[PDB]
Amino acid sequence: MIKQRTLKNIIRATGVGLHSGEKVYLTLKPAPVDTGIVFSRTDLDPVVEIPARAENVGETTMSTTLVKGDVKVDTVEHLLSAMAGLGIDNAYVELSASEVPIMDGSAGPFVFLIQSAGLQEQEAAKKFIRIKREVSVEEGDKRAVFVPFDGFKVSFEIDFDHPVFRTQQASVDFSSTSFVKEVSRARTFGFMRDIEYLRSQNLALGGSVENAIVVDENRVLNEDGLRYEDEFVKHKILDAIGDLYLLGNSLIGEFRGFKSGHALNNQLLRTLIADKDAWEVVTFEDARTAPISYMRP
Ligand SMILES: O=C(NC[C@H]1C[C@@H](NC(=O)[C@@H]2C[C@H](F)CN2)CN1C(=O)C1CC1)c1ccc(C#Cc2ccc(CN3CCOCC3)cc2)cc1Cl
Ligand SMILES: [Zn+2]
Repeated sequence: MIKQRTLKNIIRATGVGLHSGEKVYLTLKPAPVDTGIVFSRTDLDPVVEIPARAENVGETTMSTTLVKGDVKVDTVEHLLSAMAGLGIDNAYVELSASEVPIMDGSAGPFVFLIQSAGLQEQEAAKKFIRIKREVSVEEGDKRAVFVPFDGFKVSFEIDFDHPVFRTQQASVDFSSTSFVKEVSRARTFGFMRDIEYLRSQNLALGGSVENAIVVDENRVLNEDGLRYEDEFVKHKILDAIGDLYLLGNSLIGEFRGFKSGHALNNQLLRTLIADKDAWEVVTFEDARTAPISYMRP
Protein backbone atom coordinates (compact mmCIF):
# COMPACT_ATOMS: atom_id res chain seq x y z
CA MET A 1 0.00 0.00 0.00
CA ILE A 2 1.16 3.59 -0.82
CA LYS A 3 1.88 5.36 2.50
CA GLN A 4 2.29 9.01 3.62
CA ARG A 5 5.92 10.25 3.70
CA THR A 6 7.63 12.86 5.86
CA LEU A 7 11.33 13.72 6.38
CA LYS A 8 13.54 11.24 8.33
CA ASN A 9 15.70 14.16 9.69
CA ILE A 10 15.49 18.01 9.95
CA ILE A 11 17.22 20.16 7.19
CA ARG A 12 18.78 23.62 7.89
CA ALA A 13 19.61 25.83 4.83
CA THR A 14 20.63 29.50 4.27
CA GLY A 15 19.87 31.86 1.32
CA VAL A 16 18.56 35.23 0.01
CA GLY A 17 15.00 36.21 -1.00
CA LEU A 18 14.76 36.98 -4.77
CA HIS A 19 12.50 40.04 -4.18
CA SER A 20 13.37 40.98 -0.56
CA GLY A 21 17.18 40.59 -0.97
CA GLU A 22 16.93 39.39 2.72
CA LYS A 23 19.16 36.63 4.18
CA VAL A 24 16.80 33.85 5.40
CA TYR A 25 17.32 30.72 7.60
CA LEU A 26 15.26 27.71 6.44
CA THR A 27 14.43 24.67 8.63
CA LEU A 28 12.59 21.64 7.08
CA LYS A 29 11.12 19.42 9.86
CA PRO A 30 9.30 16.08 9.84
CA ALA A 31 5.52 16.36 10.59
CA PRO A 32 2.78 13.89 11.64
CA VAL A 33 0.28 12.02 9.36
CA ASP A 34 -2.35 14.31 7.71
CA THR A 35 -0.44 17.58 8.55
CA GLY A 36 0.33 18.50 4.90
CA ILE A 37 3.01 21.14 4.10
CA VAL A 38 2.86 24.03 6.66
CA PHE A 39 5.01 27.23 6.32
CA SER A 40 5.95 28.83 9.65
CA ARG A 41 7.32 32.39 10.26
CA THR A 42 9.56 31.78 13.37
CA ASP A 43 10.89 35.42 13.32
CA LEU A 44 7.46 36.55 14.71
CA ASP A 45 6.04 36.47 18.31
CA PRO A 46 3.73 34.80 18.28
CA VAL A 47 5.04 32.41 15.53
CA VAL A 48 2.62 32.38 12.48
CA GLU A 49 1.81 29.12 10.49
CA ILE A 50 0.12 29.08 7.00
CA PRO A 51 -0.78 25.64 5.53
CA ALA A 52 0.46 25.47 1.87
CA ARG A 53 -3.11 25.34 0.44
CA ALA A 54 -4.99 27.11 -2.42
CA GLU A 55 -7.27 28.95 0.12
CA ASN A 56 -4.09 30.70 1.57
CA VAL A 57 -2.70 32.08 -1.80
CA GLY A 58 -2.40 35.97 -1.85
CA GLU A 59 -2.30 38.49 -4.83
CA THR A 60 -0.51 36.47 -7.59
CA THR A 61 1.85 38.90 -9.42
CA MET A 62 5.59 38.21 -8.71
CA SER A 63 5.31 34.61 -7.35
CA THR A 64 3.10 32.23 -5.28
CA THR A 65 2.53 33.94 -1.86
CA LEU A 66 0.79 32.36 1.19
CA VAL A 67 -1.17 34.91 3.38
CA LYS A 68 -2.86 34.83 6.86
CA GLY A 69 -3.94 38.28 8.06
CA ASP A 70 -1.12 40.71 7.06
CA VAL A 71 1.69 38.04 7.37
CA LYS A 72 2.99 36.63 4.01
CA VAL A 73 5.49 34.00 2.74
CA ASP A 74 6.82 34.95 -0.75
CA THR A 75 8.03 32.57 -3.53
CA VAL A 76 6.95 29.10 -2.19
CA GLU A 77 6.58 27.40 -5.62
CA HIS A 78 10.21 26.05 -6.03
CA LEU A 79 10.35 24.36 -2.60
CA LEU A 80 6.78 23.05 -3.06
CA SER A 81 7.88 21.75 -6.54
CA ALA A 82 10.81 19.81 -4.87
CA MET A 83 8.52 18.32 -2.19
CA ALA A 84 5.89 17.27 -4.84
CA GLY A 85 8.58 15.53 -7.01
CA LEU A 86 9.86 13.47 -4.01
CA GLY A 87 6.28 12.71 -2.81
CA ILE A 88 6.44 14.49 0.58
CA ASP A 89 3.01 14.65 2.30
CA ASN A 90 3.95 16.07 5.75
CA ALA A 91 6.57 18.73 6.73
CA TYR A 92 7.06 22.02 8.62
CA VAL A 93 8.88 24.77 6.64
CA GLU A 94 10.40 27.23 9.22
CA LEU A 95 11.63 30.62 7.85
CA SER A 96 13.43 33.49 9.69
CA ALA A 97 11.82 35.97 7.15
CA SER A 98 8.97 36.79 4.65
CA GLU A 99 10.51 35.06 1.58
CA VAL A 100 11.76 31.46 0.86
CA PRO A 101 15.42 31.59 -0.26
CA ILE A 102 15.97 31.45 -4.07
CA MET A 103 19.17 29.27 -3.82
CA ASP A 104 20.30 28.71 -7.52
CA GLY A 105 16.83 29.61 -9.09
CA SER A 106 15.88 25.88 -9.48
CA ALA A 107 14.38 23.18 -7.15
CA GLY A 108 17.71 21.23 -7.18
CA PRO A 109 19.26 22.50 -3.91
CA PHE A 110 15.85 21.76 -2.22
CA VAL A 111 15.65 18.25 -3.76
CA PHE A 112 19.25 17.51 -2.59
CA LEU A 113 18.60 18.79 1.00
CA ILE A 114 15.49 16.53 1.16
CA GLN A 115 17.17 13.29 -0.12
CA SER A 116 20.33 13.97 2.06
CA ALA A 117 18.05 14.09 5.17
CA GLY A 118 16.19 10.99 3.85
CA LEU A 119 12.44 10.16 3.83
CA GLN A 120 10.35 8.12 6.32
CA GLU A 121 7.17 6.09 5.48
CA GLN A 122 4.32 6.69 8.02
CA GLU A 123 1.44 4.28 8.96
CA ALA A 124 -1.34 5.94 6.88
CA ALA A 125 -2.46 5.67 3.21
CA LYS A 126 -1.42 8.52 0.89
CA LYS A 127 -4.50 10.34 -0.52
CA PHE A 128 -4.54 11.11 -4.29
CA ILE A 129 -6.82 13.60 -6.19
CA ARG A 130 -7.72 11.83 -9.49
CA ILE A 131 -8.93 14.11 -12.35
CA LYS A 132 -12.20 12.42 -13.57
CA ARG A 133 -13.29 15.26 -15.99
CA GLU A 134 -11.56 17.85 -18.21
CA VAL A 135 -11.36 21.23 -16.36
CA SER A 136 -10.02 24.25 -18.30
CA VAL A 137 -9.63 28.02 -17.66
CA GLU A 138 -8.71 30.77 -20.20
CA GLU A 139 -8.02 34.54 -19.97
CA GLY A 140 -6.99 36.36 -23.20
CA ASP A 141 -4.41 34.19 -25.05
CA LYS A 142 -3.47 32.15 -21.85
CA ARG A 143 -4.99 28.73 -21.02
CA ALA A 144 -4.49 26.10 -18.24
CA VAL A 145 -6.16 22.63 -18.28
CA PHE A 146 -6.55 19.41 -16.22
CA VAL A 147 -7.28 16.30 -18.36
CA PRO A 148 -7.79 12.76 -16.90
CA PHE A 149 -4.62 10.62 -17.09
CA ASP A 150 -3.72 7.26 -15.45
CA GLY A 151 -0.41 8.69 -14.14
CA PHE A 152 1.07 12.15 -13.59
CA LYS A 153 2.10 14.33 -16.57
CA VAL A 154 2.66 18.09 -17.22
CA SER A 155 2.89 19.70 -20.72
CA PHE A 156 3.68 23.43 -21.25
CA GLU A 157 4.15 25.88 -24.16
CA ILE A 158 5.44 29.50 -24.05
CA ASP A 159 5.83 32.00 -26.92
CA PHE A 160 8.09 35.05 -26.31
CA ASP A 161 8.75 37.06 -29.56
CA HIS A 162 12.52 37.15 -28.75
CA PRO A 163 15.67 35.74 -30.46
CA VAL A 164 16.58 33.49 -27.43
CA PHE A 165 13.26 31.52 -27.98
CA ARG A 166 15.22 27.51 -28.64
CA THR A 167 12.41 24.98 -27.74
CA GLN A 168 9.24 26.66 -26.27
CA GLN A 169 7.22 23.35 -25.73
CA ALA A 170 7.84 20.21 -23.54
CA SER A 171 5.94 17.28 -21.93
CA VAL A 172 7.10 14.93 -19.13
CA ASP A 173 5.34 11.70 -17.92
CA PHE A 174 6.85 11.61 -14.36
CA SER A 175 6.15 7.78 -14.18
CA SER A 176 8.73 7.22 -17.03
CA THR A 177 10.90 10.45 -16.81
CA SER A 178 12.87 11.58 -13.66
CA PHE A 179 11.69 14.90 -12.08
CA VAL A 180 15.11 15.01 -10.33
CA LYS A 181 17.16 14.62 -13.56
CA GLU A 182 14.96 16.41 -16.18
CA VAL A 183 13.03 19.28 -14.41
CA SER A 184 14.48 20.08 -10.88
CA ARG A 185 17.66 21.96 -12.20
CA ALA A 186 15.52 24.30 -14.44
CA ARG A 187 16.30 27.90 -13.34
CA THR A 188 13.99 31.01 -13.09
CA PHE A 189 14.74 33.69 -15.77
CA GLY A 190 14.44 37.47 -16.30
CA PHE A 191 14.82 40.09 -19.09
CA MET A 192 17.61 42.72 -18.73
CA ARG A 193 14.99 45.50 -19.46
CA ASP A 194 12.39 44.28 -16.86
CA ILE A 195 15.11 43.74 -14.17
CA GLU A 196 16.50 47.32 -14.66
CA TYR A 197 12.88 48.64 -14.11
CA LEU A 198 11.84 46.26 -11.26
CA ARG A 199 15.14 46.99 -9.32
CA SER A 200 14.28 50.76 -9.62
CA GLN A 201 10.94 49.97 -7.77
CA ASN A 202 12.80 48.10 -4.88
CA LEU A 203 11.89 44.64 -6.39
CA ALA A 204 14.15 41.64 -7.32
CA LEU A 205 16.70 42.94 -4.66
CA GLY A 206 18.28 39.44 -4.24
CA GLY A 207 18.53 38.49 -7.94
CA SER A 208 21.92 37.60 -9.55
CA VAL A 209 23.35 35.28 -12.30
CA GLU A 210 24.07 32.97 -9.27
CA ASN A 211 20.22 32.39 -8.96
CA ALA A 212 18.67 33.54 -12.35
CA ILE A 213 19.14 33.24 -16.12
CA VAL A 214 19.56 36.91 -17.30
CA VAL A 215 18.59 37.68 -20.93
CA ASP A 216 18.98 40.89 -23.06
CA GLU A 217 17.41 41.08 -26.62
CA ASN A 218 19.71 38.36 -28.12
CA ARG A 219 21.53 36.01 -25.65
CA VAL A 220 21.76 34.55 -22.12
CA LEU A 221 24.24 36.86 -20.31
CA ASN A 222 25.06 33.98 -17.87
CA GLU A 223 28.72 33.04 -18.69
CA ASP A 224 28.25 29.21 -18.32
CA GLY A 225 24.94 29.37 -20.33
CA LEU A 226 21.89 27.00 -19.90
CA ARG A 227 21.53 23.61 -18.12
CA TYR A 228 18.94 22.42 -20.75
CA GLU A 229 18.31 23.37 -24.44
CA ASP A 230 14.71 23.97 -23.14
CA GLU A 231 15.44 25.38 -19.62
CA PHE A 232 12.81 28.24 -19.83
CA VAL A 233 9.76 26.00 -20.65
CA LYS A 234 11.23 23.37 -18.19
CA HIS A 235 11.13 25.96 -15.36
CA LYS A 236 7.45 26.80 -16.24
CA ILE A 237 6.72 23.05 -15.67
CA LEU A 238 8.66 23.23 -12.36
CA ASP A 239 6.58 26.29 -11.20
CA ALA A 240 3.32 24.54 -12.35
CA ILE A 241 4.21 21.38 -10.24
CA GLY A 242 4.68 23.65 -7.15
CA ASP A 243 1.34 25.52 -7.65
CA LEU A 244 -0.49 22.17 -8.23
CA TYR A 245 0.80 20.97 -4.77
CA LEU A 246 -1.33 23.71 -3.06
CA LEU A 247 -4.22 21.14 -3.72
CA GLY A 248 -2.80 19.50 -0.51
CA ASN A 249 -2.93 16.00 -2.14
CA SER A 250 -0.85 14.38 -4.98
CA LEU A 251 -2.54 14.37 -8.44
CA ILE A 252 -3.47 11.47 -10.83
CA GLY A 253 -3.99 13.37 -14.11
CA GLU A 254 -2.34 15.73 -16.63
CA PHE A 255 -1.77 19.55 -16.59
CA ARG A 256 -1.47 21.53 -19.87
CA GLY A 257 -0.26 25.18 -19.79
CA PHE A 258 -0.35 27.62 -22.75
CA LYS A 259 1.53 30.86 -21.71
CA SER A 260 0.03 30.23 -18.21
CA GLY A 261 1.39 31.55 -14.80
CA HIS A 262 0.71 31.59 -10.98
CA ALA A 263 -2.59 33.62 -11.33
CA LEU A 264 -4.29 31.32 -13.94
CA ASN A 265 -2.70 28.16 -12.34
CA ASN A 266 -4.50 29.35 -9.13
CA GLN A 267 -7.85 29.95 -11.04
CA LEU A 268 -7.56 26.33 -12.36
CA LEU A 269 -6.94 25.05 -8.79
CA ARG A 270 -10.03 26.95 -7.44
CA THR A 271 -12.20 25.86 -10.45
CA LEU A 272 -11.12 22.18 -9.90
CA ILE A 273 -11.74 22.15 -6.09
CA ALA A 274 -15.17 23.88 -6.74
CA ASP A 275 -16.36 21.20 -9.29
CA LYS A 276 -16.43 18.02 -7.16
CA ASP A 277 -17.90 16.28 -10.27
CA ALA A 278 -14.42 16.59 -11.90
CA TRP A 279 -12.31 14.78 -9.16
CA GLU A 280 -12.33 12.07 -6.41
CA VAL A 281 -9.88 11.22 -3.54
CA VAL A 282 -8.43 7.64 -3.92
CA THR A 283 -5.96 5.50 -1.90
CA PHE A 284 -4.16 2.29 -3.10
CA GLU A 285 -3.97 -1.04 -1.13
CA ASP A 286 -1.34 -2.14 -3.75
CA ALA A 287 1.51 0.01 -5.24
CA ARG A 288 2.17 -2.72 -7.93
CA THR A 289 -1.22 -1.83 -9.60
CA ALA A 290 -1.14 2.01 -9.04
CA PRO A 291 -0.94 4.33 -12.11
CA ILE A 292 1.90 6.45 -10.54
CA SER A 293 5.04 5.11 -8.71
CA TYR A 294 7.46 6.60 -6.07
CA MET A 295 11.23 6.08 -5.42
CA ARG A 296 12.26 3.78 -2.50
CA PRO A 297 12.45 6.02 0.63
O1 LIG B 1 10.23 37.15 -11.81
C1 LIG B 1 11.16 36.88 -12.55
N1 LIG B 1 10.99 36.19 -13.67
C2 LIG B 1 9.70 35.69 -14.12
C3 LIG B 1 9.94 34.68 -15.24
C4 LIG B 1 10.31 33.33 -14.65
C5 LIG B 1 9.00 32.57 -14.51
N2 LIG B 1 8.49 32.65 -13.16
C6 LIG B 1 9.07 32.04 -12.14
O2 LIG B 1 10.09 31.37 -12.24
C7 LIG B 1 8.42 32.19 -10.80
C8 LIG B 1 8.38 33.66 -10.42
C9 LIG B 1 9.69 33.90 -9.68
F1 LIG B 1 10.61 34.40 -10.57
C10 LIG B 1 10.13 32.54 -9.17
N3 LIG B 1 9.24 31.53 -9.77
C11 LIG B 1 8.03 33.21 -15.49
N4 LIG B 1 8.70 34.42 -15.96
C12 LIG B 1 8.27 35.21 -16.94
O3 LIG B 1 7.39 34.86 -17.72
C13 LIG B 1 8.90 36.56 -17.08
C14 LIG B 1 7.94 37.73 -17.29
C15 LIG B 1 8.79 37.21 -18.45
C16 LIG B 1 12.55 37.36 -12.22
C17 LIG B 1 13.67 36.55 -12.36
C18 LIG B 1 14.93 37.05 -12.05
C19 LIG B 1 15.12 38.35 -11.59
C20 LIG B 1 16.29 38.80 -11.31
C21 LIG B 1 17.39 39.27 -11.21
C22 LIG B 1 18.54 39.84 -11.28
C23 LIG B 1 19.57 39.18 -11.95
C24 LIG B 1 20.82 39.76 -12.06
C25 LIG B 1 21.08 41.01 -11.50
C26 LIG B 1 22.46 41.60 -11.65
N5 LIG B 1 23.10 42.01 -10.39
C27 LIG B 1 24.51 42.32 -10.70
C28 LIG B 1 25.30 42.64 -9.44
O4 LIG B 1 25.20 41.55 -8.52
C29 LIG B 1 23.85 41.30 -8.16
C30 LIG B 1 23.04 40.93 -9.40
C31 LIG B 1 20.05 41.68 -10.83
C32 LIG B 1 18.79 41.09 -10.72
C33 LIG B 1 14.02 39.20 -11.43
C34 LIG B 1 12.74 38.75 -11.73
CL1 LIG B 1 11.32 39.83 -11.53
ZN1 LIG C 1 9.91 29.80 -10.85
